[PDB]
Amino acid sequence: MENFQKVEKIGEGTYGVVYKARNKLTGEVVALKKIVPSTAIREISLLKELNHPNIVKLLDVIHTENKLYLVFEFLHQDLKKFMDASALTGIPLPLIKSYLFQLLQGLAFCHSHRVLHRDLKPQNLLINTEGAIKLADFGLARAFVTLWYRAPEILLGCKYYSTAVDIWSLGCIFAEMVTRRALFPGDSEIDQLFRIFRTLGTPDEVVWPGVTSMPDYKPSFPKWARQDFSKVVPPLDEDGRSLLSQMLHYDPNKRISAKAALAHPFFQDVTKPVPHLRL
Ligand SMILES: O=C(Cc1ccc(N2CCCCC2)cc1)Nc1n[nH]c2ccc(N3CCCS3(=O)=O)cc12
Repeated sequence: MENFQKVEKIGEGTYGVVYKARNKLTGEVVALKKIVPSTAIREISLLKELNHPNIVKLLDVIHTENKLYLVFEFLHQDLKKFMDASALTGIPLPLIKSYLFQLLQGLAFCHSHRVLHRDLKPQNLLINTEGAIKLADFGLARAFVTLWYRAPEILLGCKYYSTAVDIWSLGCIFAEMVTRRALFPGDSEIDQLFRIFRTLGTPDEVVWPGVTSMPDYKPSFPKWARQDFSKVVPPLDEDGRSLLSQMLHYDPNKRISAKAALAHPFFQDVTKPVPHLRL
């Protein structure tokens, strides 16, 4: 741990502070997350094995007196900062498609290994000058503030939710890159749920079998009609809107999986363009 030279504070992470640091020994530049229950220890040691080009590599795990340090590979920018930077112009479709395709490959890999992210958002999707995008903070939820990307089943109190929650979050992120505005900017759990309801329609037994039996479901929920989908992400083409609606299906079991999503016609002409970053 004294092998590290804090270069600067990247930002307030979800589990602690994250610093950009230099390994005094190897000289390598990394991201330091200053986060303990032995259960967490075995859980994150398992994440060390979860290696994929679209998953931010966890280089090491350092435990020392209640202090838990996670060393990750460092990327210079996150998707949230990139979106704001191209908010006036907009991220070209080719790049949006490339990014969505890569994240899906990443999710497909994690999910095949029964690992869920559970809290996907623009701030934990990291990019580099090479046109690569990666998932950061994967598996950390299982081990141990925004509700905008939270799947409805979680909001309705489902305690044993599946890999579909990541597909839903990614669907919200996909829509956000296209429109340049968060899809469902909830500022409370009920406001988050109702914003979803107002756009996709209040779910019922017809479209989501068993929904009315969910823990926090209330028969008193207002009944909103589903809105035309062409008003949600204009001017995305039909392939895109088709893929998005399948990523946002209410019923977690009907929601398209990452693997299947990779076969959707929308990615028929997928390429790997590079973004222009001002580091
Ligand atoms: O963030 C970044 C980009 C970045 C780089 C510099 C600043 N700076 C530096 C100081 C000057 C202002 C801009 C702010 C953000 N890179 C990461 N590489 N590896 C990571 C591992 C975890 C995290 N996380 C941080 C919190 C959530 S997380 O996914 O665990 C980030 C990176």
